[PDB]
Amino acid sequence: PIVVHQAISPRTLNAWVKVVEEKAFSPEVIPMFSALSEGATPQDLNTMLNTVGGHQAAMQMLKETINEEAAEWDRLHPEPRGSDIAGTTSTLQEQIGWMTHNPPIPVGEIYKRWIILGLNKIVRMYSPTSILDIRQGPKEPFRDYVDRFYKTLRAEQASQEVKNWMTETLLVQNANPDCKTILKALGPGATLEEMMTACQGV
Amino acid sequence: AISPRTLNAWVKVVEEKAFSPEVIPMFSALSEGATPQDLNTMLNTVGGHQAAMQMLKETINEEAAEWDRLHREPRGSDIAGTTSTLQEQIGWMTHNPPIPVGEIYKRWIILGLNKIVRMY
Amino acid sequence: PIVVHQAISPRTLNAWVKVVEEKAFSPEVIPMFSALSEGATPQDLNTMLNTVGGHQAAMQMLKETINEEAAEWDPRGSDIAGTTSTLQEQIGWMTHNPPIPVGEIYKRWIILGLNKIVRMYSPTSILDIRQGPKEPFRDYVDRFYKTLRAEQASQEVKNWMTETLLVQNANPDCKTILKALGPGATLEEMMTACQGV
Amino acid sequence: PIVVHQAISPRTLNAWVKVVEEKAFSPEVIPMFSALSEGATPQDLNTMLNTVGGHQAAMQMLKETINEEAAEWDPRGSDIAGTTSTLQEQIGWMTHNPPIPVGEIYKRWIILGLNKIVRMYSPTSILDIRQGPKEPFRDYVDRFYKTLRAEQASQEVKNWMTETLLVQNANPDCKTILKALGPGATLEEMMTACQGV
Amino acid sequence: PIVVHQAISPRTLNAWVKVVEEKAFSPEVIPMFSALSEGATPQDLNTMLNTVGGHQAAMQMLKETINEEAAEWDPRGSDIAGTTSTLQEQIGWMTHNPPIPVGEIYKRWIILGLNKIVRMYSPTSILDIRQGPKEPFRDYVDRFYKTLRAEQASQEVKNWMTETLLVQNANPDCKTILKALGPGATLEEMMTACQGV
Amino acid sequence: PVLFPGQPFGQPP
Amino acid sequence: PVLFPGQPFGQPP
Repeated sequence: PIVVHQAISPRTLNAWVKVVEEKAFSPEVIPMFSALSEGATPQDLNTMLNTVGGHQAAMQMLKETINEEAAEWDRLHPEPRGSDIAGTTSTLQEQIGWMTHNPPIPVGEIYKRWIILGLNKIVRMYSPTSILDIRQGPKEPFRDYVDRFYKTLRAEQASQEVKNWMTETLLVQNANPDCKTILKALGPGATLEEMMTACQGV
Repeated sequence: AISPRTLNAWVKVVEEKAFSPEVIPMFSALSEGATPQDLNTMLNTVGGHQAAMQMLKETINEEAAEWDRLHREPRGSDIAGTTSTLQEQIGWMTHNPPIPVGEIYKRWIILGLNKIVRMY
Repeated sequence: PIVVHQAISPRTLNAWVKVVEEKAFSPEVIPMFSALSEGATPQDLNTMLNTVGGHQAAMQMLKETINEEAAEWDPRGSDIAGTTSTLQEQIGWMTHNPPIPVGEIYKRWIILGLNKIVRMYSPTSILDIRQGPKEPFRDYVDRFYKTLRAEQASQEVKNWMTETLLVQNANPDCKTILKALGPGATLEEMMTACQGV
Repeated sequence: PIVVHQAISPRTLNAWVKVVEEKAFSPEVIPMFSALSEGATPQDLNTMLNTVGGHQAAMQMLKETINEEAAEWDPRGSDIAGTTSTLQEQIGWMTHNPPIPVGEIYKRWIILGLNKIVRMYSPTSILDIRQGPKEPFRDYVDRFYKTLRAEQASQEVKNWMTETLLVQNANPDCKTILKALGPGATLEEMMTACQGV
Repeated sequence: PIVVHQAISPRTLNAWVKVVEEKAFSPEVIPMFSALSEGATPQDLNTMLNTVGGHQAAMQMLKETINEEAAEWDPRGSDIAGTTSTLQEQIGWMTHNPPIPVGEIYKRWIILGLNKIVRMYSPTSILDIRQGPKEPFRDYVDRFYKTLRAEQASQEVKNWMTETLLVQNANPDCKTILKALGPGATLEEMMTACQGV
Repeated sequence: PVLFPGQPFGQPP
Repeated sequence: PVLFPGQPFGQPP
């Protein structure tokens, strides 16, 4: 919080702690974190991150990724350095000045980008199953299976085109035999609503 | 930015009250004067019920395409904010006459949510 | 060919003979003969037909079919056929501005006969083609269209065959998908709708 | 070809017809047609396409696909396609300094259609390719890459198929070695690591 | 070829494509490609290599292998490879007294890559070749020498393979005769000594 | 095509 | 090596 530095709310800290403690590491943690880190100094990021009680193993993986990114930054620049971004060797006043100067260098933004980059890997590791193993049960209602598949897809990591192809084909190719005929009959241009409402009775 | 309490409440409504016609006006209650970034942040936070979120995404896509065909001047994808800056949206909300990108985004999302309810 | 007449290269006739003696007049003879004799003077085509003489029955149907078109033509019929005209005469008809195509017309007549021959040696009539219980649909069509290309009915009748008869004789598991696809569905849609079944 | 136009040698068309009538439009048709028609004037390519007319369904998909590129072109579309232009005109476009390639462009359009045709006759979708319990891994890839060369998705999607999907569908005995090799492993490493298993 | 550059005859490329699409890079590809491209200008060889592009993995190993020899060469490397030089330039290098062989050198580089490719697609390593209990010895060697021609180790190592390893893996009934024949026995003696067993 | 399937809302291209 | 294992985030060297 920059106004001069402003102390983070104990309410915000408690909310983030509870989110990490209860929500396992389901994907919605990534935006929720981004929700609570608007204009936050790297020192504030460290204060937010350290407070996590459990899941300490996963946090360590995060630490590793930071180093790598920091190394890459230290490779780019022969002026804050890689360790300066993490706040391990920067004062609060210096950090405030860096993103209060005109033009401001987005130290907070780049740190948050690094942390998000790590959290993506964390989520992928904690993801239960790969996108390819999602198959519909013979009696499973179609809506639940579609939602399960889409959650899993949101978990997995690939570029945009791979996701587009996955959505276009894999869902149909893995449905239960009863809805398979209806889906293949519907065509390639059917929207999701039509597909779900067609098998709604089943 | 929205308070964590307000954001948390919207999460609870989706999680607890499941999906019902009461949700849509409720979403309007917590979205008063919300920038497109705020709408995106509030939407992404929904953990469960991802299929309905996909349907809402498809509806947003169709509405944006229709707007783009119908017509810096906002484009079809400019409305959702996925191709815009916070500064540009702040200027549009602040420039006279204001051009309510938030209003049209809210209308599209409300229509999608009505469709979702009609599904259930 | 013409470059002055040019005799057919020796290996070419070998390819043509290899078609007759081994393909058993399968429905694919017509394209191959339509290629190996491209741009051939009418005397040349008689050279190729001497290799059909090995089958007494098969050669006969050509002699009648040419003769019908020979009299129906009335260069006379016995001249375009090369029975009476000479090599130089044929070139003059072809090497003309505008040309009078003798070789192409002769090639038109033969294919009529070869079409008649194929129908005779055709193994089964179209109405007996039934899909196997486990036969992939991709192979079934290829078997079907081969027979249909042989049966050689009019144009309109073929369309009815490939729009209703094909679906009718499919196996019950595939028949459900094809019928559910709707009438008038194109060939591309039907195969994709039954890709892996 | 051009040397003045030169007609295609008679045996060449025989080779092209032998490809269509026997390979059942297997994914290897595209290279062969890309060779037998090298340096061919646009009128010549129409001569080869007349041998595709044996399949009523297959020929149709070419007529549409050419027409789309014909109008999208707007020598006009019906001229480069040889529907209206004459033989001498085509040579003049090709025999120019710098040349305007008509024959190559025509060949570019056809391959688009033939790609569409192959996808239709493709036997199975990629997602159904599973390794046999005793099938050697050296043969399994060759079967796989044939299907992938047919499915014809974008470039990026293919890379994901050959980096994860290939490993995923392998048999359990080989899946252990391949997974243990690590992500991003090249094709050469994977085969050697499973040479005799 | 050169006669003034002469383009490769259309049917020739058809033969080359028939080798790639059907032989599965068996150890006999190297001789055939060494023949169909005899006396070919460096631009021509690129025309043939475009037919290897059907296999994304296989084509890549050629691109690296040529590049290594291209830089190691430093007509520059990108000129002899035909990436930058033009058709007329290549002829001038070849049509020289004394000539500077560009086409042959290019052909030398490719075979190195194709050798690398063959080792990858090789079905089994040499050490797993075992004689059958009833397999005739005349067939066993032919199977063996095919694998050895693929494994592509140094020259000396091959000699040890064909003097001891071949005898070692023979079946017990034949192993007695071969061992009794004595060390250093030539290939001719071994086969005759086991003609009918 | 403002939002492709799978991508988060507001995800820049 | 900006962050060492076991050390807290942002702990100075």
